[PDB]
Amino acid sequence: VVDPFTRKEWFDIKAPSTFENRNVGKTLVNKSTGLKSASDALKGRVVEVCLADL
RNA sequence: AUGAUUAAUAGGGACGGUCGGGGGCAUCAGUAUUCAAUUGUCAGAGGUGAAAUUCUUGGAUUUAUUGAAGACUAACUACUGCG
Repeated sequence: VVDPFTRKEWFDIKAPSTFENRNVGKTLVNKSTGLKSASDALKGRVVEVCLADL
């Protein structure tokens, strides 16, 4: 009764300059609300990507 | 002729370069195991020849991040080694 998919943004993942393809992909985060931010729910994530893609 | 038999493909001991998973463990680890904290998601997850006992909005199972305890040291591993 909530449909939680149409309340999220999309953020573009960026790789360091040591690699050449610096666009990895996109991810979803919830909205920022009262004493609940989107950044602190985002600052811990680890992305696994093949080095052949970078 | 002044006086000691060889130097055992017997044994012991010295020496030389090695060899080995041989003999307490100090930690250095380990894509894993029930557990703990946080995160996303929505209905089942186990388990079996079929099932049931069990756990499931207190969100199970799955997913991510970070931890803490826990034979051996998987694969390498063999008609191979050491005692």
